[PDB]
Amino acid sequence: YNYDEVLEKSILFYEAERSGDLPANNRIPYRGDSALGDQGNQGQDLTGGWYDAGDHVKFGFPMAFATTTLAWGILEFRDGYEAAGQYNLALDSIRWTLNYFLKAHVSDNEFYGQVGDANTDHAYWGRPEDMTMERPAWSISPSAPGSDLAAETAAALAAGYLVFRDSDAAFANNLLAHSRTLYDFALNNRGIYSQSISNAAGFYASSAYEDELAWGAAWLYRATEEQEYLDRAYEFGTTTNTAWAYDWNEKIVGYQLLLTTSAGQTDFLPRVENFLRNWFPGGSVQYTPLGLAWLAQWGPNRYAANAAFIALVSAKYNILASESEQFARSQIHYMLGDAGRSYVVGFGNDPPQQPHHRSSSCPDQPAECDWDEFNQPGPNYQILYGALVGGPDQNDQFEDLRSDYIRNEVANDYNAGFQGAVAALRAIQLRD
Ligand SMILES: [Ca+2]
Ligand SMILES: [Mg+2]
Ligand code: NA
Repeated sequence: YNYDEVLEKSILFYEAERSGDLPANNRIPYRGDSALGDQGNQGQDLTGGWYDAGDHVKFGFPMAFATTTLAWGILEFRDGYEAAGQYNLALDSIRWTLNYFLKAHVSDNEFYGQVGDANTDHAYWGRPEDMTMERPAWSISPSAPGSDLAAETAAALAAGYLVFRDSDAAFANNLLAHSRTLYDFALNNRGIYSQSISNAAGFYASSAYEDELAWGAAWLYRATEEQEYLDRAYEFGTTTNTAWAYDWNEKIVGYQLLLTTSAGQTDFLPRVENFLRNWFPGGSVQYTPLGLAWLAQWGPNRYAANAAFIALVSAKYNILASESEQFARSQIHYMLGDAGRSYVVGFGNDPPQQPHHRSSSCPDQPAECDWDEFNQPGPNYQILYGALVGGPDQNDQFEDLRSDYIRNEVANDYNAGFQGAVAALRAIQLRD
């Protein structure tokens, strides 16, 4: 497989998800300015960010986690991005959301975590450029805590500091300053963000915030090397529990691996190895007949690509390296087409033609776009290059229907581990 092309197109997927005032060098011809009125309750500019999935909600929690995971991959697999000619583009990709998080952090202890009412937004089918419904904005604050959202955003900002400090120190230092402030806010104003922003509970409900507190502390320790953050990571982290998955809700194996590798903390390595072995063949995750590690019906490709990412970071630091690389490659290659068709839109053999995605479902301007474009039986008019779809059922079956909001879903977090894993595989081609 051409990993250079996969990385190029994955980054184009994120570019097709951009909200706001698009740059002059916009590479997605069917996308234009949209949601230029997104703003806080005192008129604070909230334009930008990524639309989460095939909708037009800006969901802060997965948006931040996708950014942390993308930044981690850029840090560890820079050589793969560079060999692919995609490193500057990858930095530009996450600069978009990092700038959004800076806007959303309107004061020390207030952070906007959602723009768009998901119920109103999902009732609409059409271009984001054509939206006319009200787009409410909700924040977390001392009266409305969200330790999970605040600490995940602090993690993304600290990871972003590390990514950018060697090319744009003014930007990087601003990210780190806000990381510190948001993490203090997360620690000192405790609660679940999707209880405080109740519109989020139907879509990205957080089950617990302690793992985010450990994760944000681990990233801030990598960024600052200040002992107080390593202490926070041990305080809220576990050495005794193994993660079920790595995803936008569960940070456990993420911070365990980060602390093992970047911080040299041996106490967490047994749980990293438990996670890896659970996902490897012979472990505790069922494999489809054709070889996809299949955790659940909701975004199996996302779960498997996330585990592949964790495995490839592990391999880089000589943690079960040979088995990790072989497992990770098997999962990414399933998604690139090993089972007979690609699960990456616009890539490879017989890629999915009907991603559950509004803007790519619309014909070129000035044609009409409404629920007719949801229902129509043919391919989406625009090719959503790079999007990893949710994936097949447990028997490798996939109908490629836009109405299949489970299997044909696309999302920011679906591509986040995937993209870093592809960059890791490209880097291994350099090593070998
Ligand atoms: Ca959590
Ligand atoms: Mg077109
Ligand atoms: Na403009």
